[PDB]
Amino acid sequence: EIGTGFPFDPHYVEVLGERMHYVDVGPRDGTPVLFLHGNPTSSYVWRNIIPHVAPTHRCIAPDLIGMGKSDKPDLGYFFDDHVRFMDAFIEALGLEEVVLVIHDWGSALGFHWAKRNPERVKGIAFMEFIRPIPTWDEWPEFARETFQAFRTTDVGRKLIIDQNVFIEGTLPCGVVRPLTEVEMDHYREPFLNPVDREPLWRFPNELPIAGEPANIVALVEEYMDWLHQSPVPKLLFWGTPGVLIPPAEAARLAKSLPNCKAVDIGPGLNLLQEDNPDLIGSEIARWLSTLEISG
Ligand SMILES: [Cl-]
Repeated sequence: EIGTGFPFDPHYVEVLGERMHYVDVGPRDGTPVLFLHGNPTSSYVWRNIIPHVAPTHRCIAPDLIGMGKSDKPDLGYFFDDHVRFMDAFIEALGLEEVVLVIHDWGSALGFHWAKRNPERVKGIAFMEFIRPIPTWDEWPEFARETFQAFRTTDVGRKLIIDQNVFIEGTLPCGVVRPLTEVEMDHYREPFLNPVDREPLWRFPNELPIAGEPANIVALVEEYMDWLHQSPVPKLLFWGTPGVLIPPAEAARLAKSLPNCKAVDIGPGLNLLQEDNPDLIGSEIARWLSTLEISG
């Protein structure tokens, strides 16, 4: 059975005049493990993975600005904004070296931070991550029409802001197993107020698809280029059929990325953590152990 509870004391830190919430558990010494969620989730997505890692490592899991229990300033919530606030978050906790565990838009943040801070990243575990999507044919068929509608301002905002489709529709459709009502309520909580749903709409409009938006495409291409030339230890989780990362792409990346271990979690779409948390957690913990082995 998969846990529905969120048994983590809230921690808060001031970041650029706002307050961000984060999970902070595990020993106080050693290399911390920073967990970064994406759209439309929160640190909640890591709730059943962290317990595998916390016995040996500090686990830090922030809620992105505008999401989870973090503050909700009147921003456009561009990727730029998230980058700014996450940089400031990392510096506010005085983190030096880290291991990254990243997912979805959290992966874009993680890879972009790593590229710019290569000496401070001691390993990256990732799953269903942001890469350039050259054309719409390389976006999953079943979600193609939806995300094309998301990527408009009248109808997309109607769907995502007014009707909360990303939470009620897209979110559970990103999990093979059914989310329980308790789980749904945790994911719903930060967005009960419609006006707070801005990040949920901007994020799919920031996705690097078919060359647009060009700035994001460029940035993502840059950190993928960096990732392909980096010797940093890498752990890739993938599922079938996946969403951002289909099996063929995972198979390619497992070989093209230096020093990369790949793990098949079985059936999965986007929120792999919700379909097979125990395997992901366990493999991350053991893989973390292997990072201390010289060979
Ligand atoms: Cl998105």
